[PDB]
Amino acid sequence: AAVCDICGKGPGFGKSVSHSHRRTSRRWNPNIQPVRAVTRPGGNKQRINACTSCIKAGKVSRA
Amino acid sequence: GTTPGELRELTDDELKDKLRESKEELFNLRFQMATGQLSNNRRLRTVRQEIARVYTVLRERELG
Amino acid sequence: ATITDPRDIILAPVISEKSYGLIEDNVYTFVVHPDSNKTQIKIAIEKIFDVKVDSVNTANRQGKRKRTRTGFGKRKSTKRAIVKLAAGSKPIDLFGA
RNA sequence: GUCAACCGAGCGUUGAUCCGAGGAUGUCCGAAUGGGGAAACCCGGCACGAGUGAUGUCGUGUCACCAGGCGCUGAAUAUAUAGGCGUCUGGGGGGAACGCGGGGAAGUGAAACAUCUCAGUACCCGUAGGAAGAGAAAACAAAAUGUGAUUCCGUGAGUAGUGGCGAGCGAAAGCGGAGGAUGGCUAAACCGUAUGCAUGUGAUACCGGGUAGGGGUUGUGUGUGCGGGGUUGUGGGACCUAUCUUUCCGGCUCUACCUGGCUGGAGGGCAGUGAGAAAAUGUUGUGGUUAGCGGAAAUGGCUUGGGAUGGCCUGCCGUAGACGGUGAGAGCCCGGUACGUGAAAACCCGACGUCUGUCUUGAUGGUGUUCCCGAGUAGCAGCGGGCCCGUGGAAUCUGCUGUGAAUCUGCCGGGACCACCCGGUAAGCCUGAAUACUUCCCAGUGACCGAUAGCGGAUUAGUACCGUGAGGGAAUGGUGAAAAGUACCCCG
RNA sequence: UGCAUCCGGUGAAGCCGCCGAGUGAUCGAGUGGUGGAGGGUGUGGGAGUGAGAAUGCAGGCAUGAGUAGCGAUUAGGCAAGUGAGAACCUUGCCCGCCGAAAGACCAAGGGUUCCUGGGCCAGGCCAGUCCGCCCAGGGUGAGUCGGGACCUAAGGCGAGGCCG
RNA sequence: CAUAUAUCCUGAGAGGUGAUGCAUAGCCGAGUGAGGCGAAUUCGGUGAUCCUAUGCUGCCGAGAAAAGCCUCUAGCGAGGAC
Repeated sequence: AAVCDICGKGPGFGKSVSHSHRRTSRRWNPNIQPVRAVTRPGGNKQRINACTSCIKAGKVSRA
Repeated sequence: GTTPGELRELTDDELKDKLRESKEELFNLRFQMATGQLSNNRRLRTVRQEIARVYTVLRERELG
Repeated sequence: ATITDPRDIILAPVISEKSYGLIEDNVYTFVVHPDSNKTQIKIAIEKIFDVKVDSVNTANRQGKRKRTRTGFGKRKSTKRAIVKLAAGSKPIDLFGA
């Protein structure tokens, strides 16, 4: 739920900064949604994980 | 024993026959040391090298 | 090419007080290749001496560990096959007593 | 072969032992891969052989998983997909350092400590290479008519700055050098063609003119693939349209005929294992590496001595007086050195050709407009990273979540921002030399150690030994010139 | 260690003495003995350059000291032998101890300790002719026993796979 | 149709066989010890924590799996079974 099967997005790593400026490690996870990909318009759906960026760009077809 | 030059003209059958011939001698030699009645130690060395010579000649003809 | 020969299996006889006693009852004991099996020697010995073999018994011997100055050396392990000839009983003269 | 000899046996001028190069054999474990397993030991299938009166038995092959091609097959289910088969090519593991991209502490300093430092260090992960990374301006610069890809050294500079402005941290511009390739190729707009999905007023439409024939270069669309076309910042390029124009032939530009283009086949250049395409093939080079060989001159005299290489005195070589050895300090005794010579074969560098590709069906310079110039990208916003810069007025670079443009009077940079000016032309990709390293191999060097030193290891060395395991981990060199290592007798 | 000089198998360094010397660290190219192969001096250069102590490290050796101990709750004795050597070895005859063991057979564990011949500087808490010690040779025989080739439990590994 | 000590299965043990063999108390010379011969072997008493017994009888705390053996067809079959 952090690596897209199409674009290979990865979770960015960073430091959460508090009011007292205490740096604590954390990650920025991609918005990766479960999608039923229809590779061929015939209509056999396969289950994959695709980032919300790839859905918007139309890289996966839900037919 | 036998120089490779003369071994490189026997047909395949003669080499194989010579090969089982020598293994008779090697087996006989091995029993004589265990009994203890054989004096010429180096006879073992010549026989073992003789077998290797025949194998090499046979192996060359399979590819060379 | 590789040519097999039953004389590969049988290395040499073993000479000892026990072994000579067994010969009197027509039982010969050899030192064989460590990876042979009772059926293989029985076939091999029949082919070599052209005699009828009744049964074969084999045992594994662990080499003695002899102390030396440089270190603790260990001799070679071996397998012994104690083969009993059948009633036809052609004495093996090549054994050389 | 050796510690390391003693016995028994043999080889060698018909060339042994030795040294170099290429082959053959290479049990079993190990990524271990037929199945299994407590690594080096148990059990097999299939085919071909060998062997018994036949089962038993023995050899030679072959049988793991995954990925990618390729051919057959296509479940529930109809198209078809998953999946199943058969077959070809690949992976998997190891390695001392150096590279690149990720993850990332604490002791410690701050005379406490959380921001900060230690430090993007130690360690971990994924990955190559002989080097890697970076690289051909959406760059610096500051009005100079300047530089002109990257990388790596020296300066700039412990400065400008940054910092509980505490401890500390710390650039760049410019200038001087190393290397030379300021190198290359694409995508778009247009054409031609092959298609796949549609459709067709299925006709007056598809080709430049004219003559005519025709009803499909489908009439029209579109997407994909492939050949031309183009690679640019004084914007460039497509279309359009004027001037000159360095081989022959053929078929196409719906068709045949006179005019403009497309493509094939023969002269001529131009390049090639390269970044600019790739696989080979010969010939050659006293070119190189992997064994070696030659190589001058004192048995000199006298004295000390067990021994001369010591002392004294005579010669001699020297392109050789480097270094070792030989009974004590040796250029002339030995191995060698100076200086020459040596390759059957294998490998490596070149070079000349077969061979491969490209230009010639082509170029040169001119005029005024429409189309193109890399999209979920740039920009903006929220939360972070990192830059001298700790969020600050915070530019440039970058990650995640939203929002989300233009195609040249366009877009981005010139430290918030705005206007003017200047530079450049992002969202495509390759690129040697300068540079870092040494597991290993060859030749050397030391105002380095000389046995409690130097490697932990001059000797059984990661051995003995300790621990269940990760792991910890020692001590021991010297007779003499030669073994001539005390025959024989006496006490025991 | 640069450079310049002198000594040395007719005997250097090192070590042990005698006789002396300097205001100190120290000196002796003054000399005897041991020794067997390198040393001294002048002037420069560079130091892993001076230990009495860190409950400092490694090796050797003292004091305690010929002292404590010699590892149960059973117990030995005599005759003979071998032997250079005998309380401890062998043989015989007595005595005693265990006898749900201190007897007999295994699994795990060990790995040649088992038997024969030989040895008595090392070890045995003494000596030892003996030995679980040292050396050489020998020994382990399965269709039916405990296992594999037959089967599963807990559990481990795990084609594809899901998750990360 | 059956309640039979009917029938069948299981099964300690007694009995025969294995056994004219083996072995033993002892007897001989012989001596490291080799060798030879070798008698009687009935009745009871006691008696198990072992066998019948994975049984039987009670109880609640409700007491491994698979191969194996048997059977059934599906399926192979002109040879096959004893």
